[PDB]
Amino acid sequence: VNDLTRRTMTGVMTAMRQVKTMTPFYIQHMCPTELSVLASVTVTPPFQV
Amino acid sequence: TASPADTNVVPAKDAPTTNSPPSTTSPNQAAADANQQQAGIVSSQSGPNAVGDSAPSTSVNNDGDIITRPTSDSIAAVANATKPAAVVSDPQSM
Repeated sequence: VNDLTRRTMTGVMTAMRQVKTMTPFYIQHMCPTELSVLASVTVTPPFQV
Repeated sequence: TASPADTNVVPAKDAPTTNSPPSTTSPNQAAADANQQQAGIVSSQSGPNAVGDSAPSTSVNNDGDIITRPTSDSIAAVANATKPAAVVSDPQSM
């Protein structure tokens, strides 16, 4: 990894870190609501440990 | 929208042993492999998880024996092997 590659990798990684995404918000605040609702309509109830 | 096929999913009849191939060598391992391959998993992606597992098979009796035909037939076979003639013909019979 010469210097040019080193910066390139760094730029790519920080690009991945910086891009906005709603996925974490959906998981923490929205997904549990959907799971709770769906858990009551299937014939087979959820089996968990 | 409200597709029943996605809501009424339950195990099919004869589920625990349906995929078992007919063999006598290692029925439980063979059945386990058949289930794994049937489910769409490929060995190269399951990795070490595929080596030791075993699953129930039709070739295995409830008592834990290797069977090649339904157990009733086995009962029938031994029963038929012993059927003395009901009426015999001998000179001294009164």
